[PDB]
Amino acid sequence: LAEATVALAEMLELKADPNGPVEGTVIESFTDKGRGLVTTAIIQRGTLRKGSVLVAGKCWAKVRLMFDENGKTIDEAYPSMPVGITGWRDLPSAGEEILEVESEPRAREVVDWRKYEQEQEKGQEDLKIIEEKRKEHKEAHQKAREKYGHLLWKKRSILRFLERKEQIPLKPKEKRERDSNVLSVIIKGDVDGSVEAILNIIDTYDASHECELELVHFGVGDVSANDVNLAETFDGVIYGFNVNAGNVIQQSAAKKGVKIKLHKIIYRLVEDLQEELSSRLPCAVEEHPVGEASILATFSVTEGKKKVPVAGCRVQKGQLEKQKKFKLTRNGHVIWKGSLTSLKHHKDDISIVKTGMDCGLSLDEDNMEFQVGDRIVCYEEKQIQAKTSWDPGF
Amino acid sequence: DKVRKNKDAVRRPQADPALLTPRSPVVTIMGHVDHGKTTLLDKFRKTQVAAVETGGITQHIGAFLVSLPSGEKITFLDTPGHAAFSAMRARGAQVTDIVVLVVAADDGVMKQTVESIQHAKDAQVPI
Amino acid sequence: ATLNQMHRLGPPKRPPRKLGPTEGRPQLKGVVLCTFTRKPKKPNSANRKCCRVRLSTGREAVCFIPGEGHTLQEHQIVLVEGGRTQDLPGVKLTVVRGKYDCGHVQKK
RNA sequence: AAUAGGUUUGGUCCUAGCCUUUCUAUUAGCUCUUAGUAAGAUUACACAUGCAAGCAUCCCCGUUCCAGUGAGUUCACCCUCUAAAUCACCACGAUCAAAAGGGACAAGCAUCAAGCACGCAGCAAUGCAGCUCAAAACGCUUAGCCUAGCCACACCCCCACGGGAAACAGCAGUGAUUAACCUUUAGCAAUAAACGAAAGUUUAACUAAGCUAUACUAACCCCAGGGUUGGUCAAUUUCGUGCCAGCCACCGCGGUCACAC
Ligand SMILES: Nc1nc2c(ncn2[C@@H]2O[C@H](COP(=O)(O)OP(=O)(O)OP(=O)(O)O)[C@@H](O)[C@H]2O)c(=O)[nH]1
Ligand SMILES: *C(=O)[C@H](CCSC)NC=O
Ligand SMILES: [K+]
Ligand SMILES: [K+]
Ligand SMILES: [K+]
Ligand SMILES: [K+]
Ligand SMILES: [K+]
Ligand SMILES: [K+]
Ligand SMILES: [K+]
Ligand SMILES: [Mg+2]
Ligand SMILES: [Mg+2]
Ligand SMILES: [Mg+2]
Ligand SMILES: [Mg+2]
Ligand SMILES: [Mg+2]
Ligand SMILES: [Mg+2]
Ligand SMILES: [Mg+2]
Ligand SMILES: [Mg+2]
Ligand SMILES: [Mg+2]
Ligand SMILES: [Mg+2]
Ligand SMILES: [Mg+2]
Ligand SMILES: [Mg+2]
Ligand SMILES: [Mg+2]
Ligand SMILES: [Mg+2]
Ligand SMILES: [Mg+2]
Ligand SMILES: [Mg+2]
Ligand SMILES: [Mg+2]
Ligand SMILES: [Mg+2]
Repeated sequence: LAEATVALAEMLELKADPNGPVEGTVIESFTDKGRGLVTTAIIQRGTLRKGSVLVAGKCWAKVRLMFDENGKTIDEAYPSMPVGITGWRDLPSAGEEILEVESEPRAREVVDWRKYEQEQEKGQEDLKIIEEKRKEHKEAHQKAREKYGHLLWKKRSILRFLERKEQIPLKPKEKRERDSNVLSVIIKGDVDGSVEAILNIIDTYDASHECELELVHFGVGDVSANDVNLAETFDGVIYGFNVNAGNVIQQSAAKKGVKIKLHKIIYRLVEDLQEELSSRLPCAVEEHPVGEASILATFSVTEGKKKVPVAGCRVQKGQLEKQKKFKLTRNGHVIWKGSLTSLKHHKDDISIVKTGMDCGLSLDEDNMEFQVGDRIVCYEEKQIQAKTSWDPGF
Repeated sequence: DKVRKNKDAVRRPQADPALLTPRSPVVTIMGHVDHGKTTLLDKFRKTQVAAVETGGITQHIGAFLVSLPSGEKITFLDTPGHAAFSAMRARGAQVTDIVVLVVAADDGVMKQTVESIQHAKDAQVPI
Repeated sequence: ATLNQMHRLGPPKRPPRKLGPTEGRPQLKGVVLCTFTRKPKKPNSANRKCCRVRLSTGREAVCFIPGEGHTLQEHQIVLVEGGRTQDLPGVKLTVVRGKYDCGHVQKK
């Protein structure tokens, strides 16, 4: 395999100019506490040396240190060489091309022109959204104005005063309560590529109806006070991926009630993400039929000066229990859902009537009409832990 | 014409034939989970990193400048095989010159082996 | 007052100048929480775009977005500054256009 | 608050507050040609790496200096006395200067009003019952200051046997954090310091460079932008909108003729 790889490379006839402004690509980008913002990159054209000014997307740098996989400083990075680069004034995205520029003011000029272009593209997108909000409002305004003619505004407020005397609106609280089924997550990762992987997994969420997943903030590096403050602000959960949280940060989270969930494996961090979503979900009640009894005769009993309709029923299959909930069935239709007010058999109250036992049934709802042939199906309701429908593909 | 002047830095035009000097190849080890990508890389790196991992899963893309016994130097990009790291595999295929597809004989082609092949076709890199 | 009374008291003590919502600071960084509207007090009538943001100090105040139209959503980062909005009582903070997520008002 | 101005009312006068015009320093937005000079983390939070104290015929000396920061905070000033130190040395006196003694010395709150042993005499034993304070005692909070500079700190527990525990508040640089963001240069050639009898050696002190509209000075054939335009307050054509959208430091504008958007 080593021979085959060498043979094919020679057939490819790979060649790159080793002089001139350096070109490259970022393979990884991460934050080091001592060395700062560091990007692992591969050179593609030119030779990189200390003091080279580099631009990569919206981040520029002046090469401060060049190191290899083992950390030993390298003086030059010829084409097709792996090289960690320090000196970045902002963290480049992974996969971003690297270009060398004449000077730092030129680098800042190049970055200022890339940021502006990004702001114009966002501005054009925002314009369509704003034009939609502003078109809807202008219709509601023209409609309410044209409700009356183009009369003197004093009259329109007076004519509206007639319909303002009929108006009583309620103002909704400016700050509204986040619903229980809403999971806010802060994603912190060791490297930028690891964070993008978790963010693509959070973009495969399709169960928004049952519960909503909100991404408050994402970043690279260890958990920080801002992450704890952002989690406390939105009642979110911090998920760390190959990152650490110090005692000061962990203690602050305890006081603020934030939950830091440091992981080291991506299938572990997704399983835990699904466990928190499941908790938010509503408890799925499980209805188990307990018994069934058909009504026969309807009686009107006078107790306490109140006429109580009593449904005489014969238990056919199963048994009926006072605690277990009931429902009324009419020729297949479901008429009622509730619990009996009084279960009384042969002038004696019996909690559990067995199969074939006669029992008079009175409901708490007086509007329920009892016929000769109605059916009643008793059932037991048990809440069951509901698991998130969202599957991440692994 | 009150529009911001273009001040972007663009890639230099393709190098002249005279300037072009031979360079080392960039290779990427692509494949499916637990098909031996890291173990194969370790034998040529002459260092064992598979045991020194959390779960024995590669979750990062690392470029190592290996020096072959003949005296050639090759750069190995060890890509992750898990389904989550689809973006890492595409980025590796865009900076590589050759793709070493590790298809385990016992299991054969898998979901991520086809994905690795697709990334190579888009990048148009010999496999 | 007499000279003896002026000697006992002493130089007038200027009340400690009170701080505003910016805590005596030019600007502040905050996270957007909500995006509502408020009505001016008589005699002005309009719906003014405002937003409740939590500042870096820890407090949670109401800010006013100037300009025609905006696309500010929950979790975004905005730079606030001082300046009371005369129509709106209790609104003392203004969002800085062209900084962080908030963008300049598109022309026309 | 000034050579003042604007704004209470149906209207006048008086009083009074808010604001405006002036000058700086941060930061933000949009914008930016050069040259020379000065200045240059938000944070007493945490720090990868490298350098920062040597000299010298062995002892000694020095590294207790410079450099840094601003947590804390009436040790900084004068007088008295008097060590160490320099003047090669004994001696002399001068100079410099600590400790000790006396005096002086920030701001706010009195809704901090009483403190609680804070005094005297006497050789001593011991005796007496005092001492401070509404001319602010005691106390709480805040803050480096009175700038040829000084004081204070030197990871924390005032201290540093001891313990926690494993220290850039040295230069450069980083992470976090903040509205706040300087190079991981060179050289000891000048000055200063240290050592040496000395030639001399050393020094991230310093010097000379680098980055940056923070500021000043000067200039430029080409190359100008920013904010204003109802009044205060210098200065608007025509459309569009129609109490909507939006605007203003203050008074205020906009309801189909808008010098205010
Ligand atoms: N028997 C046998 N086991 C092998 C061989 N190659 C690899 N393995 C085993 O396969 C397992 C996975 O090896 P890894 O090197 O982690 O494989 P990978 O494809 O790089 O894994 P990911 O990075 O998670 O995609 C380990 O337990 C290896 O010992 C082989 O040729 N024979
Ligand atoms: C009432 O007493 C009940 C009525 C049954 S009608 C078939 N019977 C026994 O309790
Ligand atoms: K594995
Ligand atoms: K009005
Ligand atoms: K101080
Ligand atoms: K101390
Ligand atoms: K010298
Ligand atoms: K010596
Ligand atoms: K008009
Ligand atoms: Mg692997
Ligand atoms: Mg006003
Ligand atoms: Mg009037
Ligand atoms: Mg007045
Ligand atoms: Mg000093
Ligand atoms: Mg003496
Ligand atoms: Mg003294
Ligand atoms: Mg009180
Ligand atoms: Mg202080
Ligand atoms: Mg100490
Ligand atoms: Mg320190
Ligand atoms: Mg430093
Ligand atoms: Mg930093
Ligand atoms: Mg600055
Ligand atoms: Mg040197
Ligand atoms: Mg300089
Ligand atoms: Mg500016
Ligand atoms: Mg106008």
